[PDB]
Amino acid sequence: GLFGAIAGFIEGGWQGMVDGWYGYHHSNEQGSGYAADKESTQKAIDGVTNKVNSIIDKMNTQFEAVGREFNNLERRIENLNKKMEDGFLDVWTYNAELLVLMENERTLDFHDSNVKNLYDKVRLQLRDNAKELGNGCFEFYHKCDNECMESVRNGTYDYPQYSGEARLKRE
Amino acid sequence: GLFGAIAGFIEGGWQGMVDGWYGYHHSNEQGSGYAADKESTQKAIDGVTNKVNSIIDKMNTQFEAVGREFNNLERRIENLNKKMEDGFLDVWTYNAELLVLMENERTLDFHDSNVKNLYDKVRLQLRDNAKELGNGCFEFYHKCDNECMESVRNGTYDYPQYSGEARLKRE
Amino acid sequence: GLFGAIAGFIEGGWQGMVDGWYGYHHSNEQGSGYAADKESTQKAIDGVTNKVNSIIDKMNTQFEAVGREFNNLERRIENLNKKMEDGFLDVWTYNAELLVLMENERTLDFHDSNVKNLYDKVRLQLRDNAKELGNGCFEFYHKCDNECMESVRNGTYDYPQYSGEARLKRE
Amino acid sequence: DQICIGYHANNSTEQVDTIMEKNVTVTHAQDILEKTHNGKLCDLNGVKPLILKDCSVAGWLLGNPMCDEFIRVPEWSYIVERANPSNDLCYPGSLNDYEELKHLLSRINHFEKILIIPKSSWPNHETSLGVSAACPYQGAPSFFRNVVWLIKKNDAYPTIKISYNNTNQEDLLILWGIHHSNNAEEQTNLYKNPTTYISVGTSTLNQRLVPKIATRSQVNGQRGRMDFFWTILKPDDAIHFESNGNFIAPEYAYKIVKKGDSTIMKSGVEYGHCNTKCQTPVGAINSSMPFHNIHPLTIGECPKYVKSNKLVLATGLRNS
Amino acid sequence: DQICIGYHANNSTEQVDTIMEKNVTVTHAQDILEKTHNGKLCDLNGVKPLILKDCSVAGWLLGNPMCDEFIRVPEWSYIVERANPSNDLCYPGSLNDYEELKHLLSRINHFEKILIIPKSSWPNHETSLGVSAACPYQGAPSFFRNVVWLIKKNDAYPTIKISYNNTNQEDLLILWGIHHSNNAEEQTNLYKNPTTYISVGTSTLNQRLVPKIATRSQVNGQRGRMDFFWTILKPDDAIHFESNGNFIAPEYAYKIVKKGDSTIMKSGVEYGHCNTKCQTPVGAINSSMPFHNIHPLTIGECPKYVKSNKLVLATGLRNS
Amino acid sequence: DQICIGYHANNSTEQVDTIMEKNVTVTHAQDILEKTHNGKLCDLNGVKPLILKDCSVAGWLLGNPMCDEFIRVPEWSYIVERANPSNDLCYPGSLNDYEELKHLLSRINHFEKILIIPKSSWPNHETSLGVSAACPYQGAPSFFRNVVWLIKKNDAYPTIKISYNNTNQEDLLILWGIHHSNNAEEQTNLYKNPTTYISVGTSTLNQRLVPKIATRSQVNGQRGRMDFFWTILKPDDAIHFESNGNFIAPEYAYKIVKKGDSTIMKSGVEYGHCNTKCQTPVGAINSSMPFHNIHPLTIGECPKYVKSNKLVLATGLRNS
Ligand SMILES: *[C@@H]1O[C@H](CO)[C@@H](O[C@@H]2O[C@H](CO)[C@@H](O[C@@H]3O[C@H](CO)[C@@H](O)[C@H](O[C@H]4O[C@H](CO)[C@@H](O)[C@H](O)[C@@H]4O[C@@H]4O[C@H](CO)[C@@H](O[C@@H]5O[C@H](CO)[C@H](O)[C@H](O[C@]6(C(=O)O)C[C@H](O)[C@@H](NC(C)=O)[C@H]([C@H](O)[C@H](O)CO)O6)[C@H]5O)[C@H](O)[C@H]4NC(C)=O)[C@@H]3O)[C@H](O)[C@H]2NC(C)=O)[C@H](O)[C@H]1NC(C)=O
Ligand SMILES: *[C@@H]1O[C@H](CO)[C@@H](O[C@@H]2O[C@H](CO)[C@@H](O[C@@H]3O[C@H](CO)[C@@H](O)[C@H](O[C@H]4O[C@H](CO)[C@@H](O)[C@H](O)[C@@H]4O[C@@H]4O[C@H](CO)[C@@H](O[C@@H]5O[C@H](CO)[C@H](O)[C@H](O[C@]6(C(=O)O)C[C@H](O)[C@@H](NC(C)=O)[C@H]([C@H](O)[C@H](O)CO)O6)[C@H]5O)[C@H](O)[C@H]4NC(C)=O)[C@@H]3O)[C@H](O)[C@H]2NC(C)=O)[C@H](O)[C@H]1NC(C)=O
Ligand SMILES: *[C@@H]1O[C@H](CO)[C@@H](O[C@@H]2O[C@H](CO)[C@@H](O[C@@H]3O[C@H](CO)[C@@H](O)[C@H](O[C@H]4O[C@H](CO)[C@@H](O)[C@H](O)[C@@H]4O[C@@H]4O[C@H](CO)[C@@H](O[C@@H]5O[C@H](CO)[C@H](O)[C@H](O[C@]6(C(=O)O)C[C@H](O)[C@@H](NC(C)=O)[C@H]([C@H](O)[C@H](O)CO)O6)[C@H]5O)[C@H](O)[C@H]4NC(C)=O)[C@@H]3O)[C@H](O)[C@H]2NC(C)=O)[C@H](O)[C@H]1NC(C)=O
Ligand SMILES: *[C@@H]1O[C@H](CO)[C@@H](O)[C@H](O)[C@H]1NC(C)=O
Ligand SMILES: *[C@@H]1O[C@H](CO)[C@@H](O)[C@H](O)[C@H]1NC(C)=O
Ligand SMILES: *[C@@H]1O[C@H](CO)[C@@H](O)[C@H](O)[C@H]1NC(C)=O
Ligand SMILES: *[C@@H]1O[C@H](CO)[C@@H](O)[C@H](O)[C@H]1NC(C)=O
Ligand SMILES: *[C@@H]1O[C@H](CO)[C@@H](O)[C@H](O)[C@H]1NC(C)=O
Ligand SMILES: *[C@@H]1O[C@H](CO)[C@@H](O)[C@H](O)[C@H]1NC(C)=O
Ligand SMILES: *[C@@H]1O[C@H](CO)[C@@H](O)[C@H](O)[C@H]1NC(C)=O
Ligand SMILES: *[C@@H]1O[C@H](CO)[C@@H](O)[C@H](O)[C@H]1NC(C)=O
Ligand SMILES: *[C@@H]1O[C@H](CO)[C@@H](O)[C@H](O)[C@H]1NC(C)=O
Ligand SMILES: *[C@@H]1O[C@H](CO)[C@@H](O)[C@H](O)[C@H]1NC(C)=O
Ligand SMILES: *[C@@H]1O[C@H](CO)[C@@H](O)[C@H](O)[C@H]1NC(C)=O
Ligand SMILES: *[C@@H]1O[C@H](CO)[C@@H](O)[C@H](O)[C@H]1NC(C)=O
Repeated sequence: GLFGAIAGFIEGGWQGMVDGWYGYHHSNEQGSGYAADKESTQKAIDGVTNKVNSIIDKMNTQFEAVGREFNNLERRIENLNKKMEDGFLDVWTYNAELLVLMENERTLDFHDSNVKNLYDKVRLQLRDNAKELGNGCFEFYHKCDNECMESVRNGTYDYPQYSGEARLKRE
Repeated sequence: GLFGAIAGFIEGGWQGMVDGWYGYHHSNEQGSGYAADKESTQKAIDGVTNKVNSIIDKMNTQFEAVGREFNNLERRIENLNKKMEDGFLDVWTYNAELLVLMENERTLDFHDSNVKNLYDKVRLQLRDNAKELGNGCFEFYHKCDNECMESVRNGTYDYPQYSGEARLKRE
Repeated sequence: GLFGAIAGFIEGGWQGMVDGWYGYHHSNEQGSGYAADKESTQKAIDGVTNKVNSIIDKMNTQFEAVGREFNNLERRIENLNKKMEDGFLDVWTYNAELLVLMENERTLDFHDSNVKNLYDKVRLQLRDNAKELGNGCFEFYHKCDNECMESVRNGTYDYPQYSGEARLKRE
Repeated sequence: DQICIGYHANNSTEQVDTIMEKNVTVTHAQDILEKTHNGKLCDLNGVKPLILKDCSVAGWLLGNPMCDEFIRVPEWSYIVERANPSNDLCYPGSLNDYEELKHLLSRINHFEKILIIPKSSWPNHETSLGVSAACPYQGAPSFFRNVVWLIKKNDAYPTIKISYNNTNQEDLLILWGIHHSNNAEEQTNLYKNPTTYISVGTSTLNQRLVPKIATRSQVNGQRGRMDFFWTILKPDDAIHFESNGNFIAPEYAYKIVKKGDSTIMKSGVEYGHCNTKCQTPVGAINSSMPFHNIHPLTIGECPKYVKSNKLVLATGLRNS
Repeated sequence: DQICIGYHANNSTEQVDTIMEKNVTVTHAQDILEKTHNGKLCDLNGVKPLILKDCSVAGWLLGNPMCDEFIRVPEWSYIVERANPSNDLCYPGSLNDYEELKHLLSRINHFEKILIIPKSSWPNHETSLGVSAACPYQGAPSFFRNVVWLIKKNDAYPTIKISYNNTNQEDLLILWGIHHSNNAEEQTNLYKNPTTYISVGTSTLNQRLVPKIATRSQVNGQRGRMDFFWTILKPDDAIHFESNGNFIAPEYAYKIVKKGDSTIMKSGVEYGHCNTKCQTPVGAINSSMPFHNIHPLTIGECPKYVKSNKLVLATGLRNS
Repeated sequence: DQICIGYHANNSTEQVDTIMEKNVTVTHAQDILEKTHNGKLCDLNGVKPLILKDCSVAGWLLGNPMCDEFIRVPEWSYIVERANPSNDLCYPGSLNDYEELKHLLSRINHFEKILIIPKSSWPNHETSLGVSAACPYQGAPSFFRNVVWLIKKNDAYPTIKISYNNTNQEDLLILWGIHHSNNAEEQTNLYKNPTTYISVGTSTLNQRLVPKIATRSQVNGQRGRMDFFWTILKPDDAIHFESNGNFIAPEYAYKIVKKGDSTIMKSGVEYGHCNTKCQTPVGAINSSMPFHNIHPLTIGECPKYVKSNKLVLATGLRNS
């Protein structure tokens, strides 16, 4: 919610988009179908997988909780051992619980920032040739074929060719 | 300071606004008074209260610092106990101090991001009908009554009605 | 990468800029040389130095790893001591390694957010008088001397004087 | 005719700590550290604590003649005593497993002192003469109240055959001891037996003691020593005592009637006629803060201890 | 003719925990906590564990007549026994350094029981009559199998001169003991020697024992006690026994042939004819999760223990 | 005619670690881990350490004939010795509370050895013949320098009545011992007393010792043992020795004149004629880094130990 894209900016995710995590509702006279950004999703999946794997990797070394026996006259040492046992389990439980809580923010912020990043990437390429709306959708001033849809996805939008068309249409 | 709204973007907070945390300096021919966004402030208060309560909830389980007695010939065990006592207090002090430091960033970033979020929310509704300035203030191209002030607050701004007025005024 | 400026937005840093960390590739008919923002860099250096110093300051108090001797019949106490030794070293190693990992995100995010902040600061001053491009570069609608370059750096850009020139040029 | 956005600003001077920026002023902040206390000993949940007026745990249990205000004590929430109590083993010696006994006593809230062995059960020994000046009372030779120093009577010391059922439903704490003489003449002049022994037998305890007649140095004016021992007698369990001499026979035992939680606290603070949920050797925390920095050792409902001088969690925005 | 941006949304109900917002629904989440187990004792890496059927470690080592199914045991991965084994020191007494011995046994995976001292090495003592009813077999007086209770023969008890080379290449665990009588007549009626001793001498051990003839209380119908002792004899090291009486002579030692890692586990679960990498007193973790919350004590390839009821790491976006 | 924004880029290859992306190149980075050391033993704050050349702490204190270079030692910063010193209790035996003594010696920086009991204080015993071959010197029978093995003189062994004031202003460490014979003839042939004892009495110490005449195995060619004991005599406190035989009488005590902080360090490194603030069994840290990974045990001004192979904190931006 820090970057304010996934939660509040765009009302909700698309239920019919099953490939990847971040996609493009390309609407055109040829067809109104969904899509997905392979490059953005893959690095998002790579980052999440790296985060969880590194979390597990750094958590393989903790306290082993070895049990010991003490007689009736060694209650002080037994309590000395018992409190260490609980003390090490308490901090490791605190470390595990807190790490999940903080990383949950980062994972959701990472997902929140990504949609904001893909939001900006399309906006910076399209510039004035597209009318930006309250939702994540961009209403193109100029009609274009599926070539322009995939050009936006590929990151190789041809601005000067469509700049004149938008200027002529706008009055 | 990460989102750059509360600290540097807008020069400072409003001293005369005492209700809530995030508000709107609605300036109009009828009256130049302050306001507050109940929805944005309440979720900000809810998040902060949830953060501090959960911090306390996860901190109720730490080391109890139980005292023990040792004789003159058990100095090794006494030092063994003494170092655990200090070692557990050191890590818990480090955990408490560091958690406050990190959560202080998140709380200030959360507050910084919120004003940026309310900044974007008004901008995305107003679009070209309002002239955006260097401060957080938006200079409307078209004059409007207090109805438009509360419409912006409610999130139900009527764009098409005022779009023609702004276009006619702009030359 | 959260704020998406240093990594993906702008293709890469400038190799020829050796002063400070954040700078301005001021291109003009008088000369195309580099520059640096002293105010933005200094607070970035101050924040980074404060972060590392405070990290060291809060890490001066950890477990001392005092060695002790135990005979053959005190293997339970020796193992009791040995596990505490390793347990305290494990959590402190986890604390040190994780703190570096998390602070590495914050430092890179802080650097990522700063370039985004300097990106917004120039954009909010320049407004429509400059044509914003896909990179971090701003193409001015109106030609101006090195006075305007340093005016943007100083944060005292004269908007109304150059607003008329841009409007006349734009058609 | 313009809308604008800002945040709440007040005139407060609350400051928070951020790892990248110290001394940050905020509009609203919540303090999570408690740094104040009443400074007096205070009752725990309405139960008056056991305050040892310059007396030790061992001196109280053994019946120190000076520590006679603890002859009958009510239920207590915790035991508090000075760091270096002057009244502690008036006669020179030691208490075996003294630290273990204190750990055991940390979870007992009430004792019901009973006369397990009356003074009339020794018709062939001498209960009257076991008085020292290392243990004086009103400036007269005297000795510990809860145990009996047995001396030879009519130039004789018959072997002791004493057994005792634990017919009660609670554990019984039994205190006995052995006296170490100085030389051979002292041993025969006070016990009539040169070679003595003390054998104690229970279900789990099998102990035999022999006095160490050696030459030591004067402690409290006495070169003799007395080593005291303790045991916990389970219900329906019998304890047997066989001794030829040097026996400090038990007289009063202790019923463990209430067994909860408590601590043995070292503080020189005075009682204050108070009422607190959590106690501290320095004072009492009258607050519900997440953290405190008064003392690591705390009894009752106690907040977490940290070694930080300040702990403030930012709640409002930056004050500027 | 318009492009748009959104994120993946599914119909799942996975929930994650965030410090500022509980109960957050996400599209995809990864569970990192294991809360399931088979509920039965299960083999560790294909090695059958040593399951003591209501028997203790000391009873197994000393040769409890009831615990006779462990006369010859194969290699084991860990030792599991009940919390309160009924068969434990059938004759009343204690085993010295019992907790230390259990710690030593925690790193032994196999024993090769050998007859270090045959029953034919006592032609002047009595191996037949050392039978008690505190240690009955098929309802007949009997005694521990691995040690020999020596009684006087022909109204005599010659001093024992026994030495033994450790010619083997592995450490030998030797168990002996001392019997504490009740009275002087019992001592002379069973040992013929009023004042006895037991001296054991190795390279590192110099021990002398004297019985404590006192009056104790009936445990398992017997007011007598037997204290047992153990040592680890190094290769090429000799052990010497000199005793005048009250000697529980060793008969069977134990070779430490395999010395790896193991645990002594307290659980009442039954065997299940299973195969697991990590074991638990409650069950067995058949998973590769980062964390688990079954039991802190775990042997084998075991995930980390935490005291949290749930641990879910968010992977996908918010489900809305 | 255009302004632009970017960041500093250099040609360095510094790499940092991020939990979501390994191996990230940055323009400027700060290393916070120290992985280098001088590799030699080095002085601590200009004070030469006490280096035991293949000698043990007990051998140095008892006066091992081979370890004669430590007869008079100057002030030291720490004690360093090999993991398995060859010169350690040349005569077979043990030192009671040896681990406790080493802990006590860890906070002593100087000793002032004094002749508390001169050799002329034994006119009725034999100081000359207490020589063994387990403790040889220049290939001649010899014995520990700081204690005296007393032998019977003129076929007699009168009881020892020795007392000593601690008139000094510092604590005195007194080392004595007891000799365990092999058989009864050896006892009468060397001590003239079959039944002997050693009683030591101070303000806080009441000890009685009886030799264990048993049959053990040859250690360093001797089947006899010597158990040594130590005590800390407080100022104005007297120590008394009463012995009938088997007494290893003290000859030299040790004044605790300087009592600071130190460690007992196990390393086989050689001296290097150096000067360091923090020492390590592996070497010496000549740096002011926040962290190091050389050895957990470190004396002096020492950085924190972590078990990480690398620790780099990002300072500059990403290098790309
Ligand atoms: C090392 O350093 C120390 C100093 O730190 C030096 O010590 C010094 O030693 C010299 C030796 O000459 C002293 O010199 C003295 O000079 C002054 C001034 O002239 C004299 O006052 C001193 O008198 C002492 O020694 C005299 C030798 O002639 C004696 O004549 C004289 O009597 C005295 O000895 C003590 O006498 C008192 C008299 O009351 C004895 O009191 C009673 O004795 C009883 C038997 O021992 C009991 O002990 C009794 O205690 C009771 C009790 O507990 O109350 C009685 C009770 O009825 C009993 N209960 C029962 C049930 O029976 C119990 C019970 O028996 C016991 O508890 C059993 O354990 O006992 C007690 O009241 C003293 O006992 C007796 N002394 C003892 C302890 O034997 C002396 O001439 C210096 O003054 C002295 N300096 C000091 C101490 O600071 C060493 O010299 C130094 N070493 C060297 C080599 O220089
Ligand atoms: C405190 O509280 C307790 C209760 O908690 C009270 O206890 C109570 O005491 C009263 C006293 O009168 C009891 O009264 C009883 O009333 C009932 C009913 O009438 C009687 O049955 C009781 O009889 C007992 O005492 C009688 C007194 O006249 C005796 O005549 C009677 O014989 C009996 O005593 C016991 O007798 C049995 C007979 O078999 C003895 O068994 C054998 O004795 C041997 C010698 O001691 C051995 O011990 C032998 O054990 C073996 C073995 O281990 O198997 C044999 C083996 O061959 C040996 N091995 C070798 C190698 O030699 C070993 C070996 O010798 C040993 O191991 C060496 O250590 O031994 C054994 O089978 C008993 O020993 C004998 N008693 C003993 C232990 O001496 C009695 O009249 C109450 O019933 C009683 N209540 C209880 C107990 O709950 C106290 O009174 C209370 N205190 C007060 C002040 O009130
Ligand atoms: C179990 O496994 C082991 C092996 O691991 C086997 O051991 C083996 O046992 C057989 C038995 O026959 C040995 O056989 C041998 O064959 C060889 C070759 O023929 C012989 O050399 C062996 O000789 C030994 O035994 C002979 C028997 O006839 C003796 O005649 C012969 O003398 C020798 O015994 C030893 O003799 C030496 C001679 O110097 C003695 O030395 C002196 O003895 C003194 C009295 O004991 C002192 O101990 C003295 O030490 C000093 C000192 O410390 O320096 C002197 C000093 O003056 C004293 N100081 C003062 C102040 O008085 C101190 C002081 O008294 C003490 O410190 C007090 O504690 O003492 C010392 O120099 C030896 O003592 C004496 N032996 C002893 C220790 O009594 C023998 O015939 C095998 O060789 C042998 N194999 C080994 C050992 O590896 C067992 O057999 C196996 N068990 C079974 C059942 O098979
Ligand atoms: C453009 O996008 C299409 C997806 O249909 C892909 O196959 C093609 O490789 C892309 N081209 C470039 C240059 O990225
Ligand atoms: C609009 O705002 C006013 C505040 O004056 C509030 O009372 C009203 O309920 C809001 N209406 C809607 C539809 O949100
Ligand atoms: C403007 O920038 C120049 C840099 O050349 C600096 O010297 C000057 O002080 C600045 N003026 C102000 C008002 O910031
Ligand atoms: C308190 O706040 C008011 C504005 O709400 C301000 O005028 C006043 O100066 C503040 N008080 C102080 C001491 O600054
Ligand atoms: C913050 O303020 C306190 C007291 O006002 C002062 O002691 C401390 O040095 C300050 N911290 C800084 C200036 O970093
Ligand atoms: C302090 O004690 C009083 C009564 O003893 C109680 O009412 C109150 O809740 C406690 N806490 C505070 C913060 O006053
Ligand atoms: C599962 O998802 C589909 C869309 O993919 C949706 O229509 C359906 O209602 C979902 N199932 C449930 C039980 O909500
Ligand atoms: C989350 O849901 C669980 C079960 O659905 C419930 O027990 C818990 O109270 C919820 N947490 C909230 C409402 O904060
Ligand atoms: C469970 O055990 C089986 C065989 O015992 C094994 O194949 C499997 O990998 C284990 N783990 C899981 C998660 O099934
Ligand atoms: C070092 O940096 C310069 C630019 O400052 C670059 O030209 C050079 O190639 C770099 N060196 C290497 C080895 O890459
Ligand atoms: C990072 O680089 C090091 C050495 O250059 C290499 O060992 C390691 O595998 C790399 N990490 C990766 C590729 O994740
Ligand atoms: C290393 O030692 C020298 C002298 O011994 C000292 O001047 C220096 O500060 C130390 N540290 C470093 C990093 O050189």
